[PDB]
Amino acid sequence: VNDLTRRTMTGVMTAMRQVKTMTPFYIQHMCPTELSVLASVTVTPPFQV
Amino acid sequence: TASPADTNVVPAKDAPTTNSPPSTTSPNQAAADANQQQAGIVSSQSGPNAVGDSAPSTSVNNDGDIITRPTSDSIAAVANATKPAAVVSDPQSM
Repeated sequence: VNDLTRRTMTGVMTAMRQVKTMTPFYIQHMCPTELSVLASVTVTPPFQV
Repeated sequence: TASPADTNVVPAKDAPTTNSPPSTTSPNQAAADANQQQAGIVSSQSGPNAVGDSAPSTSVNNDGDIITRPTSDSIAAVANATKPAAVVSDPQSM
């Protein structure tokens, strides 16, 4: 990894870190609501440990 | 929208042993492999998880024996092997 590659990798990684995404918000605040609702309509109830 | 096929999913009849191939060598391992391959998993992606597992098979009796035909037939076979003639013909019979 010469210097040019080193910066390139760094730029790519920080690009991945910086891009906005709603996925974490959906998981923490929205997904549990959907799971709770769906858990009551299937014939087979959820089996968990 | 409200597709029943996605809501009424339950195990099919004869589920625990349906995929078992007919063999006598290692029925439980063979059945386990058949289930794994049937489910769409490929060995190269399951990795070490595929080596030791075993699953129930039709070739295995409830008592834990290797069977090649339904157990009733086995009962029938031994029963038929012993059927003395009901009426015999001998000179001294009164």
